[PDB]
Amino acid sequence: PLIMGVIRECGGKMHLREGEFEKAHTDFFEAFKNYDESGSPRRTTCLKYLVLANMLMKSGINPFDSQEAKPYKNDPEILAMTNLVSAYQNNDITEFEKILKTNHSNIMDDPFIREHIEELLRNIRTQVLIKLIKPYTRIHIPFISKELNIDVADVESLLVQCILDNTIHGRIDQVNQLLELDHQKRGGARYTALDKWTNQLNSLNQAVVSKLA
Amino acid sequence: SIDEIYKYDKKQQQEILAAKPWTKDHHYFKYCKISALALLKMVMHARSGGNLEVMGLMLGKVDGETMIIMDSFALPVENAQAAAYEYMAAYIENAKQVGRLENAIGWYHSHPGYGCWLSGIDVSTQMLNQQFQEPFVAVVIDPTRTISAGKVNLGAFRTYPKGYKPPDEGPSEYQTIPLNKIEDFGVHCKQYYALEVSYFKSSLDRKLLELLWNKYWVNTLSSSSLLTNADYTTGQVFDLSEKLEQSEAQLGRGSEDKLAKATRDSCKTTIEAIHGLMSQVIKDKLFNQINI
Ligand SMILES: CC(C)n1nc(C(F)F)cc1C(=O)Nc1ccc([C@H]2[C@@H](O)CCCc3cncn32)c(-c2ccccc2)c1
Ligand SMILES: [Zn+2]
Repeated sequence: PLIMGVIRECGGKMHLREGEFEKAHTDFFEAFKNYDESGSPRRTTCLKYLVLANMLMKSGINPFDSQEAKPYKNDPEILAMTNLVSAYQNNDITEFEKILKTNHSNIMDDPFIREHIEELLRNIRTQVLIKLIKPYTRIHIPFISKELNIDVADVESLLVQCILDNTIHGRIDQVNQLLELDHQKRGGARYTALDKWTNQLNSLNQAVVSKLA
Repeated sequence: SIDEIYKYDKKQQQEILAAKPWTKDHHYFKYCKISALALLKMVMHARSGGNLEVMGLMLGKVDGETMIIMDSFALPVENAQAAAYEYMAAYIENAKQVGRLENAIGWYHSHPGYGCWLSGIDVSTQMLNQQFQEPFVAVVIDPTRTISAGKVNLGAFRTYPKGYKPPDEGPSEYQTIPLNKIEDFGVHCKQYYALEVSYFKSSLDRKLLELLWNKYWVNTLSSSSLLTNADYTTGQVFDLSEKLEQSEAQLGRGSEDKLAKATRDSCKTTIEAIHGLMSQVIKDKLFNQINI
């Protein structure tokens, strides 16, 4: 029982490079339950890939609460993955970075972890920034750089991407390097109604006057 | 003996119900009398409903050609049958042992922002209710126009039976119905007739209201109606602009004379706005211009 598991894992990787994370996650789970009755050394790698998929699509939400997940998660053979999941749930950039830095020769060596660690880091940074800008009205960009632990240029790039994607409702003041959040709104529907009324009145009086001769 | 209307005799009600005169004539009930408490209960329930529709029942009795409404209660409706009738029966059973002896006489529901009339569904519901349980009446309240016009907008209707064609005789006061409800108002307008509505109150209620006015004038003097209804005016202006567009389209070619109807709606909205402004002008003259 190894050929079908290997081909399932290969198909899972091919789907992972092609999006559609739901079916990729299902294929990863199928490969996991196939590897449960197969060679031990592949089980830790399959768990790593399953966790990678789970944190990649951030919607499955499958922690170690599963009855089959506990005997492998509690195994000290693989432990950095539990710390990474805990950091992802807690949304702590500092803990994520300290886990990444301390756990060398087990995370850097695997390339598939590296090809998505940037995406995971960007996801948690974006979530933290969105939570950060919640109460403020005008906020300095060096402040966000200090909080997220990145230089000012990367903070500006992240803000530009977020504003373009209609995620952050605000605008960047570049000359003095701040961010103004559009929290001040009023009842502008009355003026739109008045404008529509004015246009209709204009056309109507034109027609009424043109009726004569 | 103004309180004599509150005395309820079951024998007379049984005699009237067993000797039903409304089964022969069709334009029989032409007067509706509502207690002050019932009217206030309906108004508060409709206002608490918000911008949505709320419906309840109406307990009362009959007196000759008069439908008398004494109390009300609010159905849950989060439902036609099932839940609504369960609530009705349970509430009537609960209220029969505390002093409320009257049974249902009608149902009420709100029409927020589009007048007081019966739609097709309301006409079908009233036909169904009058088929089985009689007498009956449908009270429709506009909780939003009440604030805007400073007048209680309420209407008690009763539906003609299927297959009956009354010969004209419709006064039909003008109602500013929105554009999307004009067609529904046209097909079903001759299937029902309105009852003239009057209100009554007891002696203790009159004394209490007179004593209450000694301290309730403060709220009248500090109303500021120009801010409580600012989205209603915007919706009215939008509907009026659409009606103006339709009247202009009618003018370009060649209801009847839609320009007159659009003008009437514009006049109503503008007069409401000017009333709201002149109230604030009076307040400013009274309170702010005493500059010492
Ligand atoms: C007396 C009541 C309980 N009743 N008895 C029988 C009969 F089958 F016995 C039948 C009925 C009965 O529910 N009628 C009814 C019909 C339509 C609506 C709503 C419906 O269109 C959707 C909203 C738009 C609307 C504008 N005007 C009535 N509506 C309501 C209703 C009114 C207020 C709140 C909730 C519902 C009741
Ligand atoms: Zn209705």
